[PDB]
Amino acid sequence: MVPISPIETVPVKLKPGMDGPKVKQWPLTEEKIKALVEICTEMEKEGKISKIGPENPYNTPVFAIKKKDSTKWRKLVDFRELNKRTQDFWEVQLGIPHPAGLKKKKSVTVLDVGDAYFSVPLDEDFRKYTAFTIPSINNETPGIRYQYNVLPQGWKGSPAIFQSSMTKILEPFAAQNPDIVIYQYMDDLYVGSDLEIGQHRTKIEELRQHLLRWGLTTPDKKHQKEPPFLWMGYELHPDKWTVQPIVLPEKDSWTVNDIQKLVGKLNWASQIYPGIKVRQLSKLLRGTKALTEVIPLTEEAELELAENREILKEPVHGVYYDPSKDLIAEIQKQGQGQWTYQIYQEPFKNLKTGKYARMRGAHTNDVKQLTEAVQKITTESIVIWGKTPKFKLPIQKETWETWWTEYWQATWIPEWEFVNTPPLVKLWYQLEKEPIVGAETFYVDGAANRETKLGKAGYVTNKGRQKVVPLTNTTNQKTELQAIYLALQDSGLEVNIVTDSQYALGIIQAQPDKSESELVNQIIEQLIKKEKVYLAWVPAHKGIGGNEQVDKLV
Amino acid sequence: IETVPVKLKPGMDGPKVKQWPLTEEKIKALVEICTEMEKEGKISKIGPENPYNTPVFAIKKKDSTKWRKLVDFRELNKRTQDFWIPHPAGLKKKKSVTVLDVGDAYFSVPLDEDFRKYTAFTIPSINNETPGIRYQYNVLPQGWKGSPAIFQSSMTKILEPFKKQNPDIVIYQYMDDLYVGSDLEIGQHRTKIEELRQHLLRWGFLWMGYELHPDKWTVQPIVLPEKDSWTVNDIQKLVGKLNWASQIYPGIKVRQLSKLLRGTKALTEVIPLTEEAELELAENREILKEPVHGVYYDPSKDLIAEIQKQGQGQWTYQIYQEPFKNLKTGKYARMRGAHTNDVKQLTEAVQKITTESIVIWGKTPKFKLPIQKETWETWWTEYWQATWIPEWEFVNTPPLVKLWYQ
Ligand SMILES: Cc1cc2cc(C#N)ccc2c(C)c1Nc1ncnc(Nc2ccc(C#N)cc2)n1
Ligand SMILES: [Mg+2]
Repeated sequence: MVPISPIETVPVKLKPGMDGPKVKQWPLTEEKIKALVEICTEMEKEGKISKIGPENPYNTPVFAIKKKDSTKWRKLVDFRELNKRTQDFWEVQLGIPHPAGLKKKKSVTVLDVGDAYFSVPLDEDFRKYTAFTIPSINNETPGIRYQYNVLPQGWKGSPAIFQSSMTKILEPFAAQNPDIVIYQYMDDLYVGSDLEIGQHRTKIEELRQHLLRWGLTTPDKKHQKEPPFLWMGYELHPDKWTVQPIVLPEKDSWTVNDIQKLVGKLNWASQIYPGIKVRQLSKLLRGTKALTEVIPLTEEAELELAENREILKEPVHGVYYDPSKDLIAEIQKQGQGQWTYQIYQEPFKNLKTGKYARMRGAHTNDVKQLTEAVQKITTESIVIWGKTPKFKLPIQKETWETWWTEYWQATWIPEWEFVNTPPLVKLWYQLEKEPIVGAETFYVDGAANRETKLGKAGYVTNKGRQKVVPLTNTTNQKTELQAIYLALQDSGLEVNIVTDSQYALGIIQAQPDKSESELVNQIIEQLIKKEKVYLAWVPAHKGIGGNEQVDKLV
Repeated sequence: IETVPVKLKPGMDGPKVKQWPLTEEKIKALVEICTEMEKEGKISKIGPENPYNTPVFAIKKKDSTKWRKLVDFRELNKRTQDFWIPHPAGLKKKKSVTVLDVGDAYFSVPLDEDFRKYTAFTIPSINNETPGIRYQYNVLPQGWKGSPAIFQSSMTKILEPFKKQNPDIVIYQYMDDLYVGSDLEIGQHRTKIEELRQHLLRWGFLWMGYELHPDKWTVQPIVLPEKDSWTVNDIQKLVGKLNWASQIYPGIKVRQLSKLLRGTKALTEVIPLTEEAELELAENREILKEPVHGVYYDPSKDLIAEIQKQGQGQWTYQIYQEPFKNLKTGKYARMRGAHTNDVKQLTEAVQKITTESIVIWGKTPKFKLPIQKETWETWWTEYWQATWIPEWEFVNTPPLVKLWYQ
């Protein structure tokens, strides 16, 4: 007899105010009953479960399932009700590792730890909540009452406790062997290293020996899992990685569900396949909510799908992370609020790729979107590589300085260099800080009746120039914008504009180069064509001449 | 040697806040620190039966090459019970106030067992390749609201001799910070501070100090331009600013000044001031020189701080409780390694304003930052040097009242 260290139990309790499960046992066929009796008998032999007296008031339904029309049955304990009453745990499975942040390994061996699962004891004061009853033949005898002594499969706290205990066991080994890496997934332990294969095999045997200290025996045979590994949608190779084969289906008609699947695959493939666009395909799913509803594909979306098919023509792989080298992220504008980026260390050898779509809003510009993209890539990089990459952006230094030194908000971009690859991000207009000498002064105003929705928009100038335009189906704000639009239309290359609209000023001071509103867009187009524009604000109804509200009060 | 029972608020479970991404340097620092803390019995490893979590990261104090572990107990502090001192109003009237870091002291008092599970935190790994290292506190944690309240009884008896020996020096305590103010000469002030920290070290990094000058804290009144020739634009801006000031000061009139703008004139055209206009403007100045009517502080209300970016490294700010009722106004133009960084400037600004607010009223204000949420949340930790963390929201619409405060 060789003494093995007992595995420390995790103190598990039920949710406060809740009691254990008390679910009736379902009626079974004689066949299923005999099967379950045999199975639970051998399980009791192994020490997984134990017979309990009539005192235990709790019960969990147990079922028998015939495995794919075979000669053997299988036990299935429905722990749903117990899981509803079981406390929350610290799930470490949240946030899986990304392949782009991994380091290349010369050897990656896999060990089976399915037998190590049943060596993890359940908390003694909690076992009574895992009680279940095997129905007796013809219900003429008291049913057989069992309870779990180990972590029950399907139970809420099983994976967390298993992972925590296993980690606590492997910790000193991983600590005293820094030349290897150990990762746990399901019933499998993965060990990787760059050591010579002999030293590597030695390390593996030492790991098994270490696991023997807790009586954990791993199968003494070559595991059926060799590189590459299929993992969480990835293909993991020793020196490279990729996504599992993305197959875009051929269809003459597409439903909502089909488009959702398509955009799903595209989004998943966009992390290694550069240039993947999804806007024209995602904008077809605007307020549908009907998985069977067939939506006609626009030409704009058909073309996008075609381009996507061209990109996914041949397999593309990504390299692993080399901590000794510098990290670089380059960004390009795709238009329609779409952005794409690549993250690499050595040229033409991407660690990963990605994309960014503009947020939902009424107005926006390319500079803001670029900033947001930079922030996203930064956060993702800190997640994956633990540091900020050096950026290559399609924007002049002068442009950025002019932007952030004049922008009303505080904005910042980490260390970056300019890369001359069109379309470049630019400022399309720049309002003056002081009034313009010699330029005509356009006092503008707009006003609309709330009931009849009738309005007027117009201007008066110092040269005597005037205009008042009647409008139907409009609001106060729309008229106020319309006035500015008129002032921009009928003025020279340089113009001063006086408005009392805090709304319009609030929009133009945000400096958009694109908008949902056609009126604002027209205003922008007018702004771009100008040489100098000064926009001044004054309080309304304060007897300020020029502010001719009287031409709008009608 | 004995612990005081601590519980949460009725109907509230412990905090479950996610750990935000940490850089490599900060992770190494936090591991290195928490190792020694575990060796000293300050913290302990926990199992999967503890679902609670509080964000944690690392900083560097004012001019120091040693990392400091900082925990974001903001969620725990608003869920923990209200531990039930009248704020020293003389603290903001002293000539010099040195800030000390007496946080380590808290590590000498054991925390209530049944509460420890709530101070759980996680040191993350890069790319989550290894499981995160989980800890919980055995002693009073830094940054927690309960720590200064519990240690108060000890701190009092600790400072009794120094306080009895110096009845002029005003001492205040907020979180992990000890504000010590006096009217002594700066040298003698520093001697008293060093004497105090040596009085604390003997009593069982407290070597750093942060000197402030509340007497030199200038306030911002509302000022109007003084010109010899006024253009149409000048008068328009004047009328606008006065119209804004009318919401604060009642007697503000702009009628006569507005009479000058009648007729559609060019913005650059100079307009000679009439007598009624000049009189009106004068009266307006006289009104603006007076304090704001009916301005009081309410300890039960929230302090709100608004910040405006004025450009060229200049920022303006206002602390109030009710709209148009400023309890404090100010302006900054600091050059602290942030010549080409707006976010660093804004962060330092937030810290300064918060410090002032702690000195004056005894609690932190709720900030309204002129910055996008993502941008701020991405970078603010890289420039933070305070042991506390205030609350903040974001303003996405450009306020028209920017230039009026400049
Ligand atoms: C985080 C992780 C997940 C795994 C998932 C599987 C699966 N299925 C197998 C092994 C896994 C391993 C060792 C991991 N951990 C880890 N830490 C540092 N570097 C690496 N590099 C690495 C380099 C090539 C390969 C390959 N081929 C795998 C990992 N991996
Ligand atoms: Mg009007």
